[PDB]
Amino acid sequence: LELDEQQRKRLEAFLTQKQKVGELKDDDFEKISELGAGNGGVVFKVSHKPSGLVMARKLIHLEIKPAIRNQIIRELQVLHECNSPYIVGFYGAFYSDGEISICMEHMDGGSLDQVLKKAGRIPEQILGKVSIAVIKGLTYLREKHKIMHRDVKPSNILVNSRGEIKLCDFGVSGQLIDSMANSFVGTRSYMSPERLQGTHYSVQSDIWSMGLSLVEMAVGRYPIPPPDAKELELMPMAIFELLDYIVNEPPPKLPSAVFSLEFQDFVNKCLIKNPAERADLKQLMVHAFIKRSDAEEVDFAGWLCSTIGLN
Amino acid sequence: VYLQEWDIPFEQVELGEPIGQGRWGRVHRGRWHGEVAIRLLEMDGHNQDHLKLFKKEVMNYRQTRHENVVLFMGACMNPPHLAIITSFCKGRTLHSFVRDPKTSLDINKTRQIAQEIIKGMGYLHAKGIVHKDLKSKNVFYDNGKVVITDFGLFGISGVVRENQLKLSHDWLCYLAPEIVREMTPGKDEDQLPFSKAADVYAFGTVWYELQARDWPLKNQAAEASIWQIGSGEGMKRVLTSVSLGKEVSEILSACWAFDLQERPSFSLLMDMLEKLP
Ligand SMILES: Nc1ncnc2c1ncn2[C@@H]1O[C@H](COP(=O)(O)OP(=O)(O)NP(=O)(O)O)[C@@H](O)[C@H]1O
Ligand SMILES: Nc1ncnc2c1ncn2[C@@H]1O[C@H](COP(=O)(O)OP(=O)(O)NP(=O)(O)O)[C@@H](O)[C@H]1O
Ligand SMILES: [Mg+2]
Ligand SMILES: [Mg+2]
Repeated sequence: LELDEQQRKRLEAFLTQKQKVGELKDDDFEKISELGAGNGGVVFKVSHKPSGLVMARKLIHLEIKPAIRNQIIRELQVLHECNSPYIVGFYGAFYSDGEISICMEHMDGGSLDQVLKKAGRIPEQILGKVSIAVIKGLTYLREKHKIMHRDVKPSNILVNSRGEIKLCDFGVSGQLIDSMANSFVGTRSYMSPERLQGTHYSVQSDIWSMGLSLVEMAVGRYPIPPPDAKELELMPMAIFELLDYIVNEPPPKLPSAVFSLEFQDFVNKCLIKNPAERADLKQLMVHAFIKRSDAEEVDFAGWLCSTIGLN
Repeated sequence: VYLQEWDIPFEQVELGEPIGQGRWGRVHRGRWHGEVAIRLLEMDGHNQDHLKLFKKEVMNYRQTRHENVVLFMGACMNPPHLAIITSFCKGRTLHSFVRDPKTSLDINKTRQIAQEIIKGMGYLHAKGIVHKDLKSKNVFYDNGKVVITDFGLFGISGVVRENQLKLSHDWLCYLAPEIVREMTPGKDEDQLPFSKAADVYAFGTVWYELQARDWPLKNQAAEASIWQIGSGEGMKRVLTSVSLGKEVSEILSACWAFDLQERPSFSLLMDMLEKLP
């Protein structure tokens, strides 16, 4: 799995720090400030009292029949087996007050959506590295536990000042998906055209989501409908016409003047409507853009902390 | 409404155990001596236009009485607190009834239950009341008898959030394409285009449930359902995928018709259900 030693020693450090904090319950924790809210939940920076560590706690509020509530908690505990340098450090899952809480790593810089609004645009040099991180996370996930992510978007890519990139909120539990997560629709859509028409989808849908996300971060704007010609130089629609656009119109593409062929082609291959012809992860891993950025020399942590103002 | 303005003689009615929450207040069981269902609402709006429409619809419901429509009994409003009192329905929801192993539906029973529902909706339409929420969970079946509940209720504007949406799947299956196209965060349910035609589309979905004892679309991300419903594609593919009988399927294709104007009236639907096996 090409597991670096640097990586295995901060993986070891947090699995053994994992049993040092032990077990879990509500009043062990204490608030700090508002990290945010979405898809039926709020997550807050927390301090655990037995162990001075600061964590991030995800509370979502679900009054339903308790049988499926416990099926959810037991399906969610598999997060304990999921451990890679590219998937958020998971610590524990518990039921309390009919409010499921997930305790995870705190990520200093938040989500690439958050990163993006202050940063305005994300350079190409760096989007190379985040792309490698995402394909690694998705392959790790597909090979090791045989799952797919089902919810890839910039607000689910998390960054820290130590310079790592990892994915949060992947679809680990089927019950929680069918009973809560499915019912939400936001103001934007990252869903593939084959998921929207309800066929069987695969990790291909995730390739599509990642491609749309890379466009959004590269140009600073949610990419569909495509920016108008004058709006492009500077750099009101309901949800159904968005979905109908996604299914019945050409996909976004990066502007041809600004980014290399390798990047334009990477995203063009992620955004092919037919999932059979869309690149899979094996193919994306050996793509020109990837071979370039993997062998490049970027100091990520520096860009991040001078982007947002950390240390 | 101080409840003494209604034709049901009432000295006192007592709250009993609750039996479910929802977007429109909390529903308790109660004793008027007869059992009743009591729905508790609270009015955020506090603007007297909302209470004016509430008064309008509640005295409109007074004028109804029909053996397939739940009996509307009373409503009182001590704003912001309001209460709607209807007759309590013994028996099981048609929803949980078709989904029972032990239950035995057949080419006759389905048509009979459907004709009951059609008579009820036809009454409601004659008096110019649109249900706006016909679905399998709002029809009750006790031995022979079939009763429609929870009608007219979507027209009111009490406390129900964020600027996203949360849409149950069971509900969206009953929604016609006109409606789901207009859904978008920050849009309230009251602004949606419910109608008589949308009601017959929802009847189409309840008939499909009578045939197949399940949803026509398997649980999935709500954005997917919105596209498939509002494109008309999803309903064409369901009519393709596993079929029922030709005369049976004709009623489904009529009720689910993409263009709302080509949908049949409930009076006509009675006839269509008559000329069957
Ligand atoms: N471990 C974490 N560390 C720091 N910020 C986090 C963490 N997890 C989530 N967040 C932030 O929480 C906010 C919303 O999270 P979330 O509940 O995932 O909503 P969402 O991403 O917009 N939709 P969804 O992920 O599908 O539930 C975002 O601003 C994230 O940056
Ligand atoms: N007349 C009635 N007799 C018996 N049960 C009733 C009656 N009216 C409502 N109920 C019950 O009240 C409960 C909640 O109804 P309701 O608040 O309308 O929620 P819902 O239909 O499940 N979805 P929603 O309409 O959004 O709230 C359900 O268990 C119904 O069966
Ligand atoms: Mg997230
Ligand atoms: Mg109801």
